[PDB]
Amino acid sequence: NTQELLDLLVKCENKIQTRIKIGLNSKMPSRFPPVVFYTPKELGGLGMLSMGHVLRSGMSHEEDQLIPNLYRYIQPWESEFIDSQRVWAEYA
Amino acid sequence: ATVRWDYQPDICKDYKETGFCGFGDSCKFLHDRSDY
Amino acid sequence: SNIYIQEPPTNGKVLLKTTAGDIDIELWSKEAPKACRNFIQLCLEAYYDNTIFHRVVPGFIVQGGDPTGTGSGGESIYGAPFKDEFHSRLRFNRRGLVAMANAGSHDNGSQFFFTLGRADELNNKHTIFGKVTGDTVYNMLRLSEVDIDDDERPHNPHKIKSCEVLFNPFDDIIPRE
Amino acid sequence: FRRTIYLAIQSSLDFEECAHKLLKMEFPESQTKELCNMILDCCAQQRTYEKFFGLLAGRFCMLKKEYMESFEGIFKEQYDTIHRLETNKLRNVAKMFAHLLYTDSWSVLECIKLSEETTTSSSRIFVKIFFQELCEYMGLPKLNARLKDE
Amino acid sequence: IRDVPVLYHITGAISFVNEIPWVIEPVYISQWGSMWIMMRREKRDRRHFKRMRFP
Amino acid sequence: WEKNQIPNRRFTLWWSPTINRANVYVGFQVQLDLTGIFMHGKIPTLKISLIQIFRAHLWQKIHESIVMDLCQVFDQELDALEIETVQKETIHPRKSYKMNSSCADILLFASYKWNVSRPSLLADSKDVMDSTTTQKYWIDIQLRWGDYDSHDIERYARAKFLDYTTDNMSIYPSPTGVLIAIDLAYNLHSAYGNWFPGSKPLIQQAMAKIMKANPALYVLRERIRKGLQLYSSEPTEPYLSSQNYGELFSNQIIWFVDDTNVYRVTIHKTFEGNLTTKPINGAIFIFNPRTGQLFLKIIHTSVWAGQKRLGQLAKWKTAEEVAALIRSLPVEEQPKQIIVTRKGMLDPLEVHLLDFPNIVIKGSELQL
Amino acid sequence: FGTVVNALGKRVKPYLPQICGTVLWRLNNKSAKVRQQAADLISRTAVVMKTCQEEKLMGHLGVVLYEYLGEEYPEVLGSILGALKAIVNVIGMHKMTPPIKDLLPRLTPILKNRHEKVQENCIDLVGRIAD
Amino acid sequence: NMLNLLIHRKNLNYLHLDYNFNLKPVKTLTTKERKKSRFGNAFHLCREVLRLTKLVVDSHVQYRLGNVDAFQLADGLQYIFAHVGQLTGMYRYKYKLMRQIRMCKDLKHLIYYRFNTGPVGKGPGCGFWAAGWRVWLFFMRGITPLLERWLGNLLARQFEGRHSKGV
Amino acid sequence: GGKDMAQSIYRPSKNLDKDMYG
Ligand SMILES: O=P(O)(O)O[C@H]1[C@H](OP(=O)(O)O)[C@@H](OP(=O)(O)O)[C@H](OP(=O)(O)O)[C@@H](OP(=O)(O)O)[C@H]1OP(=O)(O)O
Ligand SMILES: [Zn+2]
Repeated sequence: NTQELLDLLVKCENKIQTRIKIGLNSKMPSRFPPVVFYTPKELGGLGMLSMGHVLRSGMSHEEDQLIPNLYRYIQPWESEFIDSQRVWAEYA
Repeated sequence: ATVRWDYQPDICKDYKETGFCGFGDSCKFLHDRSDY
Repeated sequence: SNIYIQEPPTNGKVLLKTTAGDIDIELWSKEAPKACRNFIQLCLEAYYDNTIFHRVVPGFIVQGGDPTGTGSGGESIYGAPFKDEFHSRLRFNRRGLVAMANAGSHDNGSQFFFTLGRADELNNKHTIFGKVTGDTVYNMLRLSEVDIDDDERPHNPHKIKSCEVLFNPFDDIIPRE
Repeated sequence: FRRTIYLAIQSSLDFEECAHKLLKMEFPESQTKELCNMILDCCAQQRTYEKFFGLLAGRFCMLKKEYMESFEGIFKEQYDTIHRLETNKLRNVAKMFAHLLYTDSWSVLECIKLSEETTTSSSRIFVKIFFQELCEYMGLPKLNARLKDE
Repeated sequence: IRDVPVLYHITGAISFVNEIPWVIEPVYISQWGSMWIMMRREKRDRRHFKRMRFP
Repeated sequence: WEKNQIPNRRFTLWWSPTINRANVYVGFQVQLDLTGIFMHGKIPTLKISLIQIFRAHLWQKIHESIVMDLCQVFDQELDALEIETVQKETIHPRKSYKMNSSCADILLFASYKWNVSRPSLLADSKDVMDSTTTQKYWIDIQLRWGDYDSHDIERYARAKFLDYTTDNMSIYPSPTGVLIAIDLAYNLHSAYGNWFPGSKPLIQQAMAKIMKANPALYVLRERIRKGLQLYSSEPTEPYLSSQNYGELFSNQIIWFVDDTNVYRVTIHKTFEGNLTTKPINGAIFIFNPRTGQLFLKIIHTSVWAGQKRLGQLAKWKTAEEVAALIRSLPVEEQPKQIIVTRKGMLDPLEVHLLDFPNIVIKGSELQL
Repeated sequence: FGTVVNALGKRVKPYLPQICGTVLWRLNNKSAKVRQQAADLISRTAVVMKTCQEEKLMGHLGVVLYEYLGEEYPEVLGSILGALKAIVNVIGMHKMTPPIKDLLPRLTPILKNRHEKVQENCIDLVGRIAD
Repeated sequence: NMLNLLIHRKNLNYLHLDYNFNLKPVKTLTTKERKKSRFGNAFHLCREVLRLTKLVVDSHVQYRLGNVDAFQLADGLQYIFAHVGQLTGMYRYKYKLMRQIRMCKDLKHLIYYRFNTGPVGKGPGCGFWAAGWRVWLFFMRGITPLLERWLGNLLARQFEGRHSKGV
Repeated sequence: GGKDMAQSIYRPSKNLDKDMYG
């Protein structure tokens, strides 16, 4: 519910990725498709957790493609509260 | 696209000669030793 | 997908039938009209028939064009040694070149030689009037395979049996009788 | 089609965005059964109840008259698997239909029966939850109404 | 072939082209309109339009 | 993985095919010093780690050892191939990483004469040796470092061949020859050029062996492993042997064809007691290893009505249906090779695939 | 294993490629456990890999082992140097596939290495070659 | 000739300038050589502008030699001007140039779209340079005085000496 | 599950086989 956050996250992801770009010498997008940043380093990527490809267009995608968001995989506080109460009562 | 030889090596001269780099693991150069 | 090879396009073509096989020569008659005119007419005059190759330097040149076979002979169609002709676009970078032998400047006779390899020291010295076509190239090289006797002379020198002019760029050449 | 649905849904925050992403793609309509079958399975199979996957099934109904039908069907399709599904996912379902039925996407119920004759102890729990959720919204009085006219 | 006027230092060091390309506007436009047509037709018609290699 | 120093520097190698590309917006293509690698733009860390990979002239060592290996291979086959002699040219020292021109690595001198066919791919099959004849024959070995954009070896091979043959700068003793390109980066190998009887199988086998064998390549591969600090989890490796299936999935689309169940019959007894045979619905089995794609052709009994004996018809119809299936297939999916369970199928397929001459037909020493 | 092979003598020769194939593939695996062990296996199998005159195998072990000298785990590296040692005692000086000009200065910096086995085998090998 | 004279004037015998104006080094350089051999932007800018003109002129020369064709030549010229950033490297030394590059890319879109309208396809052959050619001339109009001032100083330092005072 | 699934991906034997076989 905070748009200002979403903006801040987007620009900040773009700043750290832009910095890693600086790290080698290029800013050239064709030389850093998201597969390098978002590959879990098990396969040799950087394993970057990315919340900023969400929608105005937040960030670029090479193809149509997609990226998953952290927020979708975390259970909301409200639900975990109700769940807590029910789980404890049932436990007793 | 025309091709230009890169002939400059990146070998660290301190480590190539002596075998010890003062910069340690942080060295910007090759650390490959003693080739001709 | 670009690999460039720069050379001006040739004009004229002459076939040499030798004991070493056929040799196709593409001539530059834009760059060397004088020596190519001389060569074409001397071929049409049967002047090169049964003329040996009297000088072979391994990996350098193989030399021929002397009717006497001694190497000091031969004459042009002009009644005198004619002028040398040079170009920055014609160089010796390779074997497969057909050039004019001389003892000096403006000395050009009827003698000519094939390049067995690179000669960078003959640059701006001998005129390059032609090149041997790739398909026939090996045959040229077989001219250079001999047991060589004293003074760079093969024991069994290869010969030019006949001559055919396949394409004549010159309109006005009249062979002498 | 089944894979594209998942990726579009896992990608999108909100429940609104997935429908937009999904409708936008303009995938073939008849499949508008199985797709929705996809959503009901995809989250319910997913580990714990989440508000998002239940909303999506419903909106997808209001946009086209068929989508509603597609759902009510899929609720029927449960009878066969009322026993069969394992005793977690009933915890996702009972509520999960609770939230379509509190918000009006009731009488479709009637098909469901109480008998020792045939009810799956599965099904027993399924319906059990379904009420212990829907109640918690309507608050057992509005539920008094909805039943009394049901 | 276009011939141009040239000033070259008596030494051979440098050649300058001493000229401004003035054109009659409606003529110029017409001529490149003509070229538009021609180039388009040529592209349509050649089976394979081989292009030069650089340098 | 390895469970202000290298780890950064390592991260570059792992993506180096992507980081460095033959297609970029703007760049000045540079050749690394003694190697054949082309950097686009200046990446210091990439440069460094690559220079680790190739050191003490490892590139030259690779080219050399490959050439030598071939030299020995032909030194064994002198008689079967009617070769008078085999000479390795003592190699111009810089020829390995010189990309503008190439000398000849090996010269095969024939005992009598060789009928030579038109230039085709190493993976090609159908050729006509009636094209020409010659004696001298040359072999050239090309090493390139691939990338993401062009890893394709074959187009590269035929390209360099056409160029070096049609250029006046490159020196070859005979127009008849072949060019072998091996991409180190992707460990790929292909060839394009002229052929003579017996040469194609020998070269295929020799390359397939070397790619598994040559110590130099193993030094390269190991250095890559160390620079990447990759280490395998499982000992003994999966069941690799020399078996052709590991290299068989590869890039090349390749199929397995099984006709055994195409012709099936059921027997029942009449009132005379004579056992009578009624054929039943058959099917053609076609499978793709890499995609798991199963083409199952259901052959109805309507095919079996009136024609003579059923077995040979099962065979020839089988080859037919395979041919038409490949016909309806897009070119990008077409098989580079077709392997057969029952060697009896080799004859009809070879006929019915004439419309697609580059498809290899191989029988299985491996029952499946 | 060593006793088995040295006892079999050259009856073992047909079995080498299987051996050393296993030796390299294991020579990777997962590091700290088995590297040292496969290395030592080489060390004790040196003479057998020599007298039967398989030279390619000596090329293999020579440069392959040469490459691991940058290994950061000491308990491995020690076994590596040991293997090199045993390889030196079979094939001679001037025939070393990693010519000593390469090898020795590559050894020189390692002497800082603290942990024991490295220092042991290292100093030993510097001793064999220096002598 | 100018650029070689500069190179020799400073005794940089380990550099090599080829004919399409690529400045290369003969051998791997020593530290000291690397210091001394750097050229600044003035020299490199000049070099790259010359490279551009050599591309152009060469194109005409091949037309005159009868190696090419009028239509092919026209297409080549359009190519050259649209692709300066990938044939030259001018930008390296002046990044502002990107402003011309973008113009050329846009005009190539524009013209190519209209030109390839009907039967005509995506193929290589469109000549219609006039636009791209303009753009480089505007560039040159401005950059000229800059290079005069910068090369002027370069020459003056070379001949007069780097000023001692650093006053 | 390469390193997760087991200490060894492969062990052979028919011991269990010829025991449970009967
Ligand atoms: O169709 P073509 O005549 O071959 O034109 C292509 C192509 O244009 P289209 O793809 O729009 O047909 C490229 O487009 P992309 O591949 O990049 O989508 C374009 O690339 P730009 O978008 O960078 O212009 C490329 O130029 P380049 O190969 O440098 O990328 C250009 O051909 P030219 O190279 O002939 O301009
Ligand atoms: Zn250093």
